[PDB]
Amino acid sequence: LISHSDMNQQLKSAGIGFNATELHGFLSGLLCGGLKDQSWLPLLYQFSNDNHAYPTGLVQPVTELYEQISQTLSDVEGFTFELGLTEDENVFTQADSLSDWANQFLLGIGLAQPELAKEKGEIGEAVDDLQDICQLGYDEDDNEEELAEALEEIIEYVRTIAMLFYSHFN
Amino acid sequence: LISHSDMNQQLKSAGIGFNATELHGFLSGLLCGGLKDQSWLPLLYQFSNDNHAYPTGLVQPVTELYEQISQTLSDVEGFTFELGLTEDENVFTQADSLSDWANQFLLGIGLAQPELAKEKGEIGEAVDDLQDICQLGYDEDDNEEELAEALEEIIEYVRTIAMLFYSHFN
Repeated sequence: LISHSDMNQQLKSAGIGFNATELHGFLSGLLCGGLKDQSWLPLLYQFSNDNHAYPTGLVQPVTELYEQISQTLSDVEGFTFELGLTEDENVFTQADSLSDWANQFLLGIGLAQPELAKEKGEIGEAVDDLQDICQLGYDEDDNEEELAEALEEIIEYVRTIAMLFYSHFN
Repeated sequence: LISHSDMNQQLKSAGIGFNATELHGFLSGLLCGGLKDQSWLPLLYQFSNDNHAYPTGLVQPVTELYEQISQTLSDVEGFTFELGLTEDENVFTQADSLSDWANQFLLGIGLAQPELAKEKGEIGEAVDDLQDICQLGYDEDDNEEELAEALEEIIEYVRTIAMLFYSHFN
């Protein structure tokens, strides 16, 4: 699998509407909502490229990423799924990235589960929590672990939500 | 059920080693680790009162709390379990309280599951995350939602962990 920076650059040079973090969230969202056929391709094209298919050479690593996401979620022995956020050290930039990831995960899972709004219990609470997370606002020049420590826990929670969803919907 | 402030005061006047938040965590920890008999009483007495039983009048509300915790975790329709933290508005004080809660939850669940250290996958990750949460350090005079927003998500994650544990161990 190509690196995050590598994917970011191939997507940008092809003029795709998603950066690598957004691609990771959208595809994880479709898989956690239980999508199992090849309809992820036309959905990806509709929502990230104005209905145009990706060029050859980009299609392959993107598809390898899809499969890697799918396999880790089918549980390569409990909890191997990773979010695929920015590698930027600025904690405020990691915050932004998690939010960025969350918007596309919510879009994907909602396309896969058109009646998600009806879910209650823990599934409904997680849906509400991800929606709050994509607008999680911070600031100041902190650059500290204060926000870092907190963020890492929120990240573990989002990984857990991704596992709970995949199980409920697969 | 008596209020949090009420329980805090009855525990303090009886010289008990736990405040109300700590009591809530310890009992939730024993129940999430699957304890099902009346051994929670001598364990509570050993770890919160130097092996002395609680006085009459305190024993009753404490036992009502135990039952309330047990019933909400058996899932009074998905996700009704609450942590029972401090009602103090200072976000830094809520942070401290969550940590306070987490130490006793970890003590309880570990007494109920003496081999918890061997768990891997998501259960092992949650155990590691709660252990990081009880030492979650913050500071400054922020008093903001910055930390508030983040804390609420961490709180939802701990509620979720409590549900995942109860299910794995009940």
